[PDB]
Amino acid sequence: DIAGLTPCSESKAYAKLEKKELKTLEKRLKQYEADSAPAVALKATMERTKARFANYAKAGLLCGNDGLPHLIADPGLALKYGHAGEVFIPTFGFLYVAGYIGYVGRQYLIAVKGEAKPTDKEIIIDVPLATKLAWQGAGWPLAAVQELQRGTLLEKEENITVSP
Amino acid sequence: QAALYTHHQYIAGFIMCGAFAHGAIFFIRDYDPEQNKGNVLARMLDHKEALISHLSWVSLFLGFHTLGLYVHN
Amino acid sequence: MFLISWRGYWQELIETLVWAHEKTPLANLVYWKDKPVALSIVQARLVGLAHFSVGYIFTYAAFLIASTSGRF
Amino acid sequence: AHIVKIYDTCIGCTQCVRACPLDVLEMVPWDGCKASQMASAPRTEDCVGCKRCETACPTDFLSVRVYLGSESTRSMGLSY
Amino acid sequence: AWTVPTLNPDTPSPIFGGSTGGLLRKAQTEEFYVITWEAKKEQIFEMPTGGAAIMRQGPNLLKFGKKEQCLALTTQLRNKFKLTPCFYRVFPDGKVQYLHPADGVYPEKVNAGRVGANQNMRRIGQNVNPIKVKFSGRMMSPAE
Amino acid sequence: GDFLVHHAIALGLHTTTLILVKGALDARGSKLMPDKKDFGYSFPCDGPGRGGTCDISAYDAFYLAVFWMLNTI
Amino acid sequence: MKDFTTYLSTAPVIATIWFTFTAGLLIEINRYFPDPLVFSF
Amino acid sequence: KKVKIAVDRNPVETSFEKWAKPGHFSRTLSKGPNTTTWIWNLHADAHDFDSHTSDLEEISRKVFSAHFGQLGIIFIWLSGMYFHGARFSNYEAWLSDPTHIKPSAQVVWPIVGQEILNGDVGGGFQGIQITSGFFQLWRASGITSELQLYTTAIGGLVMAAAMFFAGWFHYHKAAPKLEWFQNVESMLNHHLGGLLGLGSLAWAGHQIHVSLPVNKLLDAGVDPKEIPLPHDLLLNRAIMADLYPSFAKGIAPFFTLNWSEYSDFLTFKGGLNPVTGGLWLSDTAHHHVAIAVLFLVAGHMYRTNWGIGHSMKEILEAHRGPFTGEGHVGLYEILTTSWHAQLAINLALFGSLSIIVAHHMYAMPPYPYLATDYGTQLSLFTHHTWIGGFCIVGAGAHAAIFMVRDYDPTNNYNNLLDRVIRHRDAIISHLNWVCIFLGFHSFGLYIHNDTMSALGRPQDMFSDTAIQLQPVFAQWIQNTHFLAPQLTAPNALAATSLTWGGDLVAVGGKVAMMPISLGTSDFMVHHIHAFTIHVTVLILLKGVLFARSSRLIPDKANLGFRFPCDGPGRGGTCQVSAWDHVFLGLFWMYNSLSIVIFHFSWKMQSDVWGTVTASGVSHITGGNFAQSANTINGWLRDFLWAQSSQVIQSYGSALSAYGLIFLGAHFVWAFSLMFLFSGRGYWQELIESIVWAHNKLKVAPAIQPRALSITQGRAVGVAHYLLGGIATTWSFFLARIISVG
Ligand code: CLA
Ligand code: CLA
Ligand code: CLA
Ligand code: CLA
Ligand SMILES: CC1=C(/C=C/C(C)=C/C=C/C(C)=C/C=C/C=C(C)/C=C/C=C(C)/C=C/C2=C(C)CCCC2(C)C)C(C)(C)CCC1
Ligand SMILES: CC1=C(/C=C/C(C)=C\C=C\C(C)=C\C=C\C=C(C)/C=C/C=C(C)/C=C/C2=C(C)CCCC2(C)C)C(C)(C)CCC1
Ligand SMILES: CC1=C(C/C=C(\C)CCC[C@H](C)CCC[C@H](C)CCCC(C)C)C(=O)c2ccccc2C1=O
Ligand code: SF4
Ligand code: SF4
Repeated sequence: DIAGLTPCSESKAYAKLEKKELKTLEKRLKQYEADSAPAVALKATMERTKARFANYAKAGLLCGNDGLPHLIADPGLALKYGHAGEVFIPTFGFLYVAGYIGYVGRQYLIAVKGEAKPTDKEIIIDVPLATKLAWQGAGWPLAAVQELQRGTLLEKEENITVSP
Repeated sequence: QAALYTHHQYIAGFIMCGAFAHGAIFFIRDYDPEQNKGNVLARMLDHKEALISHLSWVSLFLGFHTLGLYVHN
Repeated sequence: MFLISWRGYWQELIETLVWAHEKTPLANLVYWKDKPVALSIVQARLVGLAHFSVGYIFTYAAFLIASTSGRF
Repeated sequence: AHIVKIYDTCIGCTQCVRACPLDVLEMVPWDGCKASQMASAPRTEDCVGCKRCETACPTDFLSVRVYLGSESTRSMGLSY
Repeated sequence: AWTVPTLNPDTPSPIFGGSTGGLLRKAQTEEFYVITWEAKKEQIFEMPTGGAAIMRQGPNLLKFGKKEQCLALTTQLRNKFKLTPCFYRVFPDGKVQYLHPADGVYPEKVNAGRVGANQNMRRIGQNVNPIKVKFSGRMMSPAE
Repeated sequence: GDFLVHHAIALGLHTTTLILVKGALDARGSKLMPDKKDFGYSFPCDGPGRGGTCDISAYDAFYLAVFWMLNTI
Repeated sequence: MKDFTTYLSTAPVIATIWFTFTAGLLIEINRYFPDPLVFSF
Repeated sequence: KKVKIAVDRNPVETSFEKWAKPGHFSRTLSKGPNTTTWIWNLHADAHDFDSHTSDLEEISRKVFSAHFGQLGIIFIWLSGMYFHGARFSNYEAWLSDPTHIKPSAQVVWPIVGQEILNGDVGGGFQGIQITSGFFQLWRASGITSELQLYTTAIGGLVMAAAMFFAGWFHYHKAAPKLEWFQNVESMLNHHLGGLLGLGSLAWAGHQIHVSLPVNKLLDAGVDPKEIPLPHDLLLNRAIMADLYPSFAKGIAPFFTLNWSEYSDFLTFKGGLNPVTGGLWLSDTAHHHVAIAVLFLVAGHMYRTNWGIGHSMKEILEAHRGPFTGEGHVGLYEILTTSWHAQLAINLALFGSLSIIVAHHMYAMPPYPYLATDYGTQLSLFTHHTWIGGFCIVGAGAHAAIFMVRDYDPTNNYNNLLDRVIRHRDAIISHLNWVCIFLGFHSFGLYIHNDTMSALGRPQDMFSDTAIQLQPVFAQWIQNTHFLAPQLTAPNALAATSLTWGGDLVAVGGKVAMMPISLGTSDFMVHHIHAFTIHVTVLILLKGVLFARSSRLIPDKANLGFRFPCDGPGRGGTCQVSAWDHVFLGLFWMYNSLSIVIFHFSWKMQSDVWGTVTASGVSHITGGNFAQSANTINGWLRDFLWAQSSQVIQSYGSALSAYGLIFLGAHFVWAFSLMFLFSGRGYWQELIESIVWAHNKLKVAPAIQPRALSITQGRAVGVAHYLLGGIATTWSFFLARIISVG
């Protein structure tokens, strides 16, 4: 109960929706022989379904009046009430990989600018240079702040403009 | 209530796009750089690429993640 | 039609219509004062945007008024 | 009629005249480039404004420049 | 040597069965444009109005409604056939006007004596702002 | 749903201002057409040259913003 | 086969190998770790 | 020998060295990128072989081996459909009950919840219900086991490898010379004789010896593992004489010309098999026998190496009259020296074939248990009409490519083509008139019915209970084709289809086919079709005839087939090329064929399809086509709104992917309107403003970002428009008809 909400292990619409999905799977299962190949896949779907409900109720997700889990996207209401794995932990688990790709592509461009003709190594990617920059880009925030402290991250007004 | 809200919201949308339309007519017909040496109206054109690129970033982020969460649901 | 089709298809169509009018018997008597050309490029934009906006507003106005005042 | 002006960035490579579908343009003696020649627009009454001249100009920020003006029966390109 | 040739309609037309792309009432009321060329041999050329005609040996005369049709015909006669055509301008009151090679020399070659109209002795980035040309009577470009 | 649609509204507002601010600031010129102020506010194009210049004017950037405006409203 | 390895290093071939790699990594993850809505432990 | 094999040994060395160099085919693209337009020109100019080189021999070699590439891909595709029919299907179950078991041949992997798409298709099986009709083909061929499907899938892989090896051989190792390809008389004799004639003779052999006895034992009612295998039907004449008692006489009635004794298994029944709702396979057997004899006669027409036969140049140059000048002179030399002129005619007649196939496979359903599978019927009609309409627009495109590139005024003086160019204004003006006439007198009838139904005046409408517009001519043709077994085809036991009149064939409680009444709404929709087909002809033929010149641009052929414009001048010249005309004709082919497939999907659901109880048969939509398709609001309510009520609530079921694509193709379609409405000079300046941001953070690419080309953005817009509209209608149709059909 952060903003009119309720834990999903407490709310009854969540359990009613679990029983609704298991009821649809059960009346779907009632047509087949108990050991046939469709019935095995239907019971495996039931097992994945029940494991999904158990692990959404276990992590302390907040349900609403609809019986559906919600995501508190504010630190200080996620850190204080234990919901940092909703948004606040994957908002850095994403940005590590985002700045990773943005650093690997940056360094692949800068390490191919100073050649004979760079464009041929942009349609035909130099794979050993690409995999070297793929592995050694693991510490990208480190190298990014060390590049920002120089001023070698930005370029000055050598850039191309029109008519200011 | 539905008619009045939708009425004044489309009136406001057309008037707000025409605000920028006549703001674009200003820079062609009325703007003088030698009369506007260094003011806010010239610094606006000076970093116009930063303005358009940051609006492009905000729009591209909002569309990527709004459409992504809707298609996900 | 004003948005996807652009002017130059239509000028080539209007030239064949000018041919058909200026070679038809007894319609040669009737002649224009303004030479028929297709709508210009900026004009094609404005006409397509005008029909787009008028159809947009009339569709949603009919839907809004009927959808609210039908059940209420 | 359309406004066809040229500018002194002309290198005299006479490509606008060959690109012109209406003989608006022609090459005039001049002493501002190596080719000793510059274009001219004496016949802008016949111009339609199709801008083939400034698809063919090699100089960065084109030396020929067509400004779409009033439209007569020759500027609209009419056989009728 | 060369001084402004004249025209007679006595010169034949190339053999052409007639298309629907020919002249209109603009030819009879406003103007129509005639083209002449001397051909060396009888050969087939594409009409700018659609269709193929065969030109005959000697002088030819063919009439169009646009200057672009006549200059397109000169463009394919000078390139594919290496001929030297010239087209004129005929008004319905019989007044004829020499239009193509004014000085005899084709316009992509310097004749040393034609005058440079519509030239700006300045760079195109050095145009004034439109605020400086405002209220010039009519609406006006900064290139003037 | 109101989270998602307020971010849809923010997408629409930022994209409509992207089109309108880009039309107002590039109204005087761009790298594709450095003398756009010489042609005025409303003009078709600058021809097929330089890659093609369909919808290059500031009028034609108001124009594309009316669609995103009607979308937003 | 040096020319074959330069063909293998072109843009669409690297694109269709790397996208199958990053597809069939996330697909094996969502097989062995079903339904990750929230960062658990 | 004038007609002889003539090749060149080892013309092109097989090496991966040119795979390393993209753009090797083009003189301009071989220098590499400097600009992102390069990589779109790489894929756009990839198969335009006529612009790579000028040697017609090299062009013909490239297009002859590219056809082996397409054939290898089709054999991979067919072999995959046989393999997915073998290993992932309920076809074994479907053969025992082909009325309550849905045909399924695609199973998904249970990962992200997509295993809900493995629906309960029946027969102890879960998968996606297919609608491509392969199971009805396989029953009509006499398959009866997934072993035969697996082995013909292996044969399809072998034949795909044969096709790929063949293209490699006939391009790299032993490639044919130019005057090999120019033997069109030999190509027509071999294709009418060997492809069409011997192929239908061979399918006649398979139908006589394999599919007639197997399907007769199926229709009598025998388990498929109890049926003799077809090699036991070849070897044992006693089983075939038990099934058809004239196999005891052998091939003696064929050579004594006592062919009437073969009337046990070559029939002229007509109508439908009432056991299964398909055509009689004895009737299709005699069909392919007669087709085989006809095309083997037709393939001995043209002169190749002996003095007998016709030569097509002498056929063309003889057919000339007083009205048409020199007649067909010169058409042989342009249909032998131009591949685009061939591809125009072939795409035209082949896309007409697809539509004739689509109309001839609903009314005369040729497969067992095809007609009561309503989903297969709807998807086959829709599929083949779309393939036909695309091929007709490609005909209109490649005719104009011939006009721009390969047309020569020297070879064409006062023939048919020159005289058509010289009255193109009359052609396009009269077609403009008839399009405007058809538009008013077809769509204004719908606007009139809208207005009268809205103004409270239903008596003043155009309907059956109002001002009637009866299709007297089509009704008269229906009467004559229903009375054709009386005196104009006296050896027909029934009419050639059930649409002409009579009773209904009912299979499994569902109507296979019943007679189709043609009323006022049928009149109005057939004139909507005539209108939209004439407008598509107007646009495509205006692009062909004005491909080289017009009064607007007299030198359009120097600008090319695919050019954006000739600038803003002379009023504006946007979209003046022939490419832009086939661009605009693609929208009208979409417009026409969407109404064609809507008229099918609502005429069949209203007046043909539905369950029968032998108690006054109740159709699917209750019989509201003639009663409610008078108005645009009737097509809105009772067709789009009413029948979208199964694609919109398909979530949480096996049809839910159709619920997703119906949204997604609503996306892509509207996404196309970003490309169709906007223009390049916007996006190039937006790319400048973000190239600045990539310059500021040192991440500007060396291949410089450009906006899409004008005729590229038009191509992207029309491609996304067609995809998003056709896939919307795809998902709508299939989610409707799998559920309620
Ligand atoms: C206080 C309000 C106001 C004022 C005084 C002006 C004044 C001006 N504007 Mg501006 N403008 C405004 C609001 C305003 N605008 C708004 C709100 C918008 C956004 C829609 C615009 C968008 C705009 C553009 C894009 C342009 C102008 C231009 C102009 C100038 C010329 C006017 C003109 O072309 O008239 C003539 C106007 C018309 C003939 C209007 C066309 C008809 C429209 C499309 C309505 C059609 C709807 C239809 C009738 C509905 C019927 C339905 C049917 C079924 C019954 C003038 C200085 C132009 C300019 O300066 O040129 C350089 C120019 O290019 N304005
Ligand atoms: C449904 C139609 C539609 C859609 C989706 C868009 C989308 C967009 N427009 Mg708009 N636009 C439209 C119609 C549409 N427009 C119309 C009708 C017009 C009038 C011509 C315009 C005029 C217009 C202008 C003038 C501008 C935009 C801009 C934008 C962008 C805004 C940034 C954003 O939201 O990025 C989010 C991206 C998306 C929502 C689409 C991406 C879809 C997915 C995520 C991509 C990947 C899917 C998948 C992997 C691909 C597989 C393909 C294949 C392999 C099978 C975005 C690309 C602006 C822009 O460029 O901003 C930078 C801009 O300046 N548009
Ligand atoms: C009776 C002989 C015969 C037969 C059956 C064919 C059959 C075919 N020809 Mg063809 N052709 C022939 C003689 C023959 N040709 C002659 C004599 C010439 C020279 C004048 C040509 C010149 C020619 C050209 C230029 C082209 C064709 C093409 C085609 C294919 C059309 C596509 C189709 O319907 O796929 C139907 C598919 C099948 C029938 C699958 C069965 C495949 C069989 C086994 C191969 C075809 C029979 C083959 C000719 C026998 C030779 C065996 C080989 C070992 C020598 C088709 C396979 C086109 C094509 O697609 O090329 C690949 C094409 O571009 N033909
Ligand atoms: C619903 C949208 C719509 C409509 C009505 C039209 C209408 C038309 N298109 Mg068109 N088009 C459209 C969308 C549309 N288009 C789109 C989206 C594209 C994009 C690719 C095109 C591309 C296109 C091309 C490329 C061509 C056409 C052509 C035509 C004309 C053929 C029909 C005709 O003459 O019949 C008569 C007119 C109608 C059926 C329109 C409705 C009139 C109703 C029935 C009655 C009249 C109203 C009544 C008198 C009341 C008047 C009230 C008073 C106050 C004025 C017509 C002007 C063709 C053409 O002009 O040549 C013939 C042509 O070549 N269009
Ligand atoms: C929190 C709050 C508050 C506050 C509020 C505020 C502060 C607001 C503000 C707001 C704002 C602050 C707004 C603004 C807006 C703006 C706008 C809307 C603008 C626009 C612009 C434009 C449109 C432009 C135009 C132009 C151009 C284009 C360029 C140049 C020229 C011109 C200028 C014309 C209070 C406490 C009171 C209360 C409670 C709540
Ligand atoms: C994951 C991802 C994402 C997202 C994405 C999205 C958002 C998408 C969407 C999309 C949409 C929003 C829509 C779509 C749609 C699609 C479609 C729609 C497709 C289609 C295809 C096809 C292939 C088709 C086919 C067909 C049919 C079915 C019909 C007719 C026939 C044919 C064959 C043509 C992100 C960015 C986050 C990141 C990266 C990745
Ligand atoms: C949006 C739009 C553009 C902009 C579209 C740009 C130019 C292309 C869109 C991006 C393409 C898809 C390239 C992005 C993918 C690259 C290949 C990089 C791939 C990186 C990884 C995914 C491998 C136009 O250029 C245009 C031109 C004419 C009329 C309308 C429009 C138009 O509407
Ligand atoms: S403009 Fe370009 S082409 Fe015309 S003259 Fe100057 S340089 Fe030669
Ligand atoms: S194509 Fe570009 S340039 Fe040519 S006319 Fe259309 S808009 Fe103007």
